[PDB]
Amino acid sequence: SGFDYEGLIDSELQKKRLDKSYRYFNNINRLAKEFPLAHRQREADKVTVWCSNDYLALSKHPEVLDAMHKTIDKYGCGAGGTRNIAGHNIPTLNLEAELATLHKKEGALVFSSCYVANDAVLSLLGQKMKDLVIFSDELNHASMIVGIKHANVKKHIFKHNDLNELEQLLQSYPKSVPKLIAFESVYSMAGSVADIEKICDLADKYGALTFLDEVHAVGLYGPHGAGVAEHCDFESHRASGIATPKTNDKGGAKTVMDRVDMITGTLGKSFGSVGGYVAASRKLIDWFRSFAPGFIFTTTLPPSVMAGATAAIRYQRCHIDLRTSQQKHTMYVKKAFHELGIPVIPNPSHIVPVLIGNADLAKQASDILINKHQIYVQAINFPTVARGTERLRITPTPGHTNDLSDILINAVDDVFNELQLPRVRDWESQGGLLGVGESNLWTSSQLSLTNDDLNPNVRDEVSSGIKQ
Amino acid sequence: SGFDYEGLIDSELQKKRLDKSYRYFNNINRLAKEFPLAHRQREADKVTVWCSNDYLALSKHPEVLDAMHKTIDKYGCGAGGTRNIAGHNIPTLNLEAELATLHKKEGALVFSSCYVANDAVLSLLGQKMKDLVIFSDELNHASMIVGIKHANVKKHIFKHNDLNELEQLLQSYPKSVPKLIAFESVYSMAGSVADIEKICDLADKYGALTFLDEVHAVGLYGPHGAGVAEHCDFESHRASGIATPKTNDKGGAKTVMDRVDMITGTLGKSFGSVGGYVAASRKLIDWFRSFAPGFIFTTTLPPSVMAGATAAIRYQRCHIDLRTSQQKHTMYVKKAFHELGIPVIPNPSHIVPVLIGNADLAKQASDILINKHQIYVQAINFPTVARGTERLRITPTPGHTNDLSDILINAVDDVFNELQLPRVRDWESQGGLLGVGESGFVEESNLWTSSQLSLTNDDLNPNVRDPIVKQLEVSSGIKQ
Ligand SMILES: CC(C)(COP(=O)(O)OP(=O)(O)OC[C@H]1O[C@@H](n2cnc3c(N)ncnc32)[C@H](O)[C@@H]1OP(=O)(O)O)[C@@H](O)C(=O)NCCC(=O)NCCSC(=O)CCC(=O)O
Ligand SMILES: Cc1ncc(COP(=O)(O)O)c(C=O)c1O
Ligand SMILES: Cc1ncc(COP(=O)(O)O)c(C=O)c1O
Ligand SMILES: [Mg+2]
Repeated sequence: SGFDYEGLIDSELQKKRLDKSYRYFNNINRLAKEFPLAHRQREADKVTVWCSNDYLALSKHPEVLDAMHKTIDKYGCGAGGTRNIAGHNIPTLNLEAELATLHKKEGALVFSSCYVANDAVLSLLGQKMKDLVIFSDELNHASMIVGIKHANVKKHIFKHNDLNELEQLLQSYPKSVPKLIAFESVYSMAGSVADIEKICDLADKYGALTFLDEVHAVGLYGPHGAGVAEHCDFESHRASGIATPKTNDKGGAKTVMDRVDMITGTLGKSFGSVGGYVAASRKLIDWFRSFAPGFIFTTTLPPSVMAGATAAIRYQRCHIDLRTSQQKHTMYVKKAFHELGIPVIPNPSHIVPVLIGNADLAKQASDILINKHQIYVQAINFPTVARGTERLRITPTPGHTNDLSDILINAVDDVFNELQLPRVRDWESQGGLLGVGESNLWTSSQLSLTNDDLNPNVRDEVSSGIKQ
Repeated sequence: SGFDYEGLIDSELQKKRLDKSYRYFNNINRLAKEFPLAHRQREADKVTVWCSNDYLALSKHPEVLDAMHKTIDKYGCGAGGTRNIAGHNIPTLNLEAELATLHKKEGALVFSSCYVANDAVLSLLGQKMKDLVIFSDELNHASMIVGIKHANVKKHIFKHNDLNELEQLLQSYPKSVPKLIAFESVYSMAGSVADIEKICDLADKYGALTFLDEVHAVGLYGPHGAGVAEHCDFESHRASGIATPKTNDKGGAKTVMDRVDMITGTLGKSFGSVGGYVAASRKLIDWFRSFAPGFIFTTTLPPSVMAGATAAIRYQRCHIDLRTSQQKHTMYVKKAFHELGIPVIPNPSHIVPVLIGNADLAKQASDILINKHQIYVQAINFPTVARGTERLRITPTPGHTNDLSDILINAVDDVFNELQLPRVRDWESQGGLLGVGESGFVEESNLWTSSQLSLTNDDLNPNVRDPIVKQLEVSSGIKQ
């Protein structure tokens, strides 16, 4: 009689096993007193973590931990409500104010996660403008893909960073048609970067809104870690600090960061906590707040988790040493790999993707690294990346000092030898792949700045609704 | 002249202001050292919180706070990754095991929130069964509505708890058609309860899966706070404790909790933290884990927040005093309101919805209560509730002792007088509404009976206290 629900689930699972995309999770317990070590199942088995997105190691920062401990003593664990009922509070007000200050926007709105933030904003735009056309970069994150599907409007996918194709799509609509350009600043799987300035120019010309996911950039780019949008006018922002610059880096009236309509970020990476946000105009923020179901009808994040994020954001804002440090640690690993002929996918960012080119060998490498060498690096396979371009993702932080880097370099070299993995010159002979075998965002001048080169002012209503 | 984006936003906002559904938030800072007080903008301005969903006051429980503090010292703040990469850990394994133990299911899966959990599970069911027909209760939560929309399949909305209409809809399809019945155990806006047993019977007959949101029940119903599904076989579960009962409360083979395919809950109410989950079979859990994008592609919750929830769950499991206490505090307020003719929407649960019937007057009441009387109660308006049925939501907890209750009762009475709000007799004269002033309405008896309310922690099975809860292979993936 009845539909065979068990059989459908059995064979859907078995499909994932045969194509070998069935994932086994790793028991990884990060130690706050011993960054970036972690223990496995037993506390005795420790490993060095080289694939975390705790990019600035702020998850274990004293000011973050102190903020949590002190906030727990006063507020407890849960918020005990939503923003509409019993879950609106000062830690929330401070976190939203910080995020708005960071991107120098009129307002910011916090959600459970950036996944939720992206889904909420993209959903709402498409639901309230049925005529909207969304232009989405090929390599956008799952959350943006889902948000665009949920938007339920027309969409065009442009080839990765191909702004010719973007302009061709934009041009084919009248100017009066509402449009959204949705893209990331830094793409995490090989560390490519968007030309935000040129996209804003396109948006001005064809009358589009811009939606920029800076998830892999906040903390990391710009003098204050406000992202690649800030970095685009690095000197203007560094000179003005907290304040809006009088001009951009070309003497024009508005910065790239000012011109982007909507910037989303996470609290769960550089900022060492959990949560997501969008920063935008007062009007946009009030709009999302008043209509987004994924904002309204869910428990507010714990006060302590917000306090933690807020401290992480305040601290990194005026500690450019975090960024120069991380950039230097990255360059150090990249350069060492280059000398050993360990194939790194070239990129101008903080990520170190090591090309393997085979799913099995990458998984096998991952395993030997953790079991033989106590190095935790994750293998990236289909469908995150194209089949044949599988890789190890390595993400250095300020805490990966050169001693730790040396151990990694030696370990990776050993594994390449053990499994007879291709070196750079083996890729060269096959015509190259993704840059391997055939210009950093951080310049030398920028990398030699210290905290003394920041503006003193970076040291020390829409969130609630507006009356009418 | 491109599209006027600012003007569209301006007029969409202005629409919310004129219909008076534009919400202003209140700055409410809950004090863990003085439950259930909170301060406003200034620490000096304190108020009593009467509308929190921290139903058992476990947000400030010593075992919860200790678990957080100790977990932070070891793990830090963020998990620093997703479940696939660097964000799988022991606090996660323990939390999922506890949730599976609570609902006596083979597995459980933790998400950012129950909103996400609902959206993920409903989305996936409809995406992998395009032929699915979903039968959804009228009053389902926004998260379930969104999840059903995203499921992108056929749906029928049956009138609230009308299982005649449900059966009529179910009947009109062949048995072989895949079907889902999606409903809540306790509905939060007037505290109604579903006949879960009869819905499971319907599901057996017409070949449907059941999806049960127990968000407003976990912590509160059943001997161990496993929800209304547990309460349905209260004695069977109480006798067996942690273990699966040999029989249900009618001597039959399977409990109501066993028969429900998928149960979702929150960690953000009774369990005093944040997060969501689904409990179900090993196969269903592994399925969601392997395919749900809202599970896969997001940072894992902080270890400390999971540890907190886990402690909250372990503690309440063997502390039925939390439930009897709360039930008694609720009954006390309800009975006092009944004597003063303050119109409470009758219900067999822990919620105390005070009927006002006008959006402005409910907001006005809310304001006088907090400013004049230092009582924080929230007004519920359209679209959360039907226009003309606006109300104040009051949710007592074990911490709302009778002294606090007395002050509330007096305050609400004073405000009813100040604004000349309708009393029960005034509703009687308008024919009644939702049970208030409706002669020959026969109330559903409270879920908690006298016999159940007089149980103590000594009446629970010893095996629910400090149980060794083994971790689950399905939380990590299954070898074979
Ligand atoms: C297995 C596939 C091919 C996906 O599976 P399928 O082929 O079954 O899916 P599909 O045909 O794409 O159907 C799913 C829907 O995704 C949509 N879709 C795909 N790419 C899109 C984009 N950039 N913007 C908007 N929508 C997009 C398709 O149009 C389709 O919508 P319709 O149904 O309306 O046609 C995988 O390789 C994949 O991930 N493809 C998406 C493109 C990609 O490279 N994504 C980056 C993943 S990496 C990640 O998450 C990290 C990214 C980062 O941090 O930068
Ligand atoms: C019945 C019901 N389910 C789910 C939710 C959402 O759960 P969470 O707060 O865990 O996102 C709520 C919140 O209002 C609810 O009332
Ligand atoms: C580019 C990008 N956007 C969005 C997200 C989602 O952020 P969250 O972890 O806060 O849900 C991620 C997560 O990895 C991401 O990499
Ligand atoms: Mg206020």
